[PDB]
Amino acid sequence: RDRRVRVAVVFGGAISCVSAGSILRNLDSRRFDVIAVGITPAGSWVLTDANVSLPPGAGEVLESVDVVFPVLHGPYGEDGTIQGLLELAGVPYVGAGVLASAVGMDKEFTKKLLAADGLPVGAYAVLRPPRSTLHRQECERLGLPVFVKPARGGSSIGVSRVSSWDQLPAAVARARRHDPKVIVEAAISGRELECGVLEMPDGTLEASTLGEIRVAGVRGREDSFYDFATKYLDDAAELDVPAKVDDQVAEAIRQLAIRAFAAIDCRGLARVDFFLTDDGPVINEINTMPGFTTISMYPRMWAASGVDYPTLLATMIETTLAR
Amino acid sequence: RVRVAVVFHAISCVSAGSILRNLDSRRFDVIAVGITPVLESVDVVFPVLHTIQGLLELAGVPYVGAGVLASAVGMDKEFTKKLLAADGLPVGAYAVLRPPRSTLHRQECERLGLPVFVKPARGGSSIGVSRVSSWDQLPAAVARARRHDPKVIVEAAISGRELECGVLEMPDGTLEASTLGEIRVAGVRGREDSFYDFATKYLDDAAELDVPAKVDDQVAEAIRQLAIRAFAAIDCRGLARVDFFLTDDGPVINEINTMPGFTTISMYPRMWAASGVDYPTLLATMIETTLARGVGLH
Repeated sequence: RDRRVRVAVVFGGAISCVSAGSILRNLDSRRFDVIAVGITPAGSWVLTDANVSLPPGAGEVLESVDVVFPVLHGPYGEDGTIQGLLELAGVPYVGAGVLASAVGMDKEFTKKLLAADGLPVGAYAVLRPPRSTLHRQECERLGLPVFVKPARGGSSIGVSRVSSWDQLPAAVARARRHDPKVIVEAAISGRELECGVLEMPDGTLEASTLGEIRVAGVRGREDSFYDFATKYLDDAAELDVPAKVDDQVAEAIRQLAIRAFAAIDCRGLARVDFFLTDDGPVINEINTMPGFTTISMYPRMWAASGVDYPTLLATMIETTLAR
Repeated sequence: RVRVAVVFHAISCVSAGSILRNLDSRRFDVIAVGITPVLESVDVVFPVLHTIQGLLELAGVPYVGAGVLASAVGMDKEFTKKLLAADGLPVGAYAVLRPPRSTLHRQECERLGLPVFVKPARGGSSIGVSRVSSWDQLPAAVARARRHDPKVIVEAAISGRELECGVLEMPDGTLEASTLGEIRVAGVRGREDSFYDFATKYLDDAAELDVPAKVDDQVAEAIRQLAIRAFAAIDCRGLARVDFFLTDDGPVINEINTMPGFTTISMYPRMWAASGVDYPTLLATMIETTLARGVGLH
């Protein structure tokens, strides 16, 4: 119709193509006028069968649409790069935004903001150069083992399981190869539960039914060493959606997810990664770039909550246009 | 000679002016820029305006100042109070309203008390701000603020003597706090309040300044220490002006400004001059420090 919202699904020339495919097939063509844009390795915007200084082809594409639906993923994982371009071009797009993503990308800032709002996070310390060592009081507070990680990074690169304090220095140097700022986290374990948060056009935040992942077979309990996304790629992962959990606890966790979203001033969407510990729920991650394949955890959780993919996608578009 | 570029609402033009005349020419090659009068050809940039940061970050060029996240935090009243309270620093009570919510919960009212100041969470503290002395006035105040920012902060009024402190990042990474500077508008001794932001009050003709502030030594020392911690609490770089109110219950932090005025008569340069650091030395130091750090993750 001559009234349909015009949408560009923009993705990188694998998961990104499959995600783009999933989005393309589930956008209601009665409602949206949709085109498909692949970004070449070199960074040119090339149109593909949908079934200031901007990149080659990007100018012409952007003027022809009202909203961009970007696939924030690349060969190395989550990739929010394009968000900055779109912010600069003044084009509305589905995404958490530059600022929330920068926050979400930094474990220190994320944990700081979460805790500031009274949300449960695992105990940890932060080491900046030259600091490669911890105070005795910090050691007692953290216990062992600790997981040493670059504050900013992905896919669990530069991450070490430290099992005696003597191992810390080497672990810090390893993490420091990737980020000068290094986080020493108390190990967290229990059941790993996900919750997807969705922002409605009026700002109302809705939380999905919980999804559970298990990748530790014999051990019976998950821990926070690997990130959820990495675990999700394990051939041995088992997912329960919905997760089999007390209704009261599920409700409490969903409320926490909502609060986590607000805590970092997120926009649009996020996946919140919880561990159900002996001492209760702990937030291990809030991820601002959830997956968009039809078998990704975010869409599955929402489907289990009664919200089909076409409705989910339409809502995200409606929310970003309202904003 | 280190090549330097100064980029620059209306106070940005003036600031940029002082900087040009004061950068030791024998030490630096300088290029002023709103536009001439790309590249590169420059080894450091001195931003005096405005995202501008993220752009320079994306350019891999070293620049003076807090930059991306820290800049965002200092501009966001909610983020500021969050992160400050995180490190155990004293801030005023507040509540935040995000759409679709406009009405405070009873527990928020309980904690806030009256009067409160309603403000857009972002931007200056001049536009869309209201003083609310009774709850029935709150809805209209929120509607006013929300015209300027969807996120609205409701703040307990803070009152007392207003004191500023400039933090400076040295090349070796140590942080130094300037002597205190006091400001007074309004008729009284205390009776300064957190309604308007420092910057606005600093432009008022009525404004009286004491630099150094006449304050007890133990109190001044503690405030300067709180200022260092505030700077670190938001992961700031290079410099900041921290705005305090000395209340009946002790100092309270109201603002961390990551882009203070840079005229020779601005508060930040004034505080440092009163601390034994003249304007030329201050600027050279800032350039020194930013060369020594980046670019890259920090």
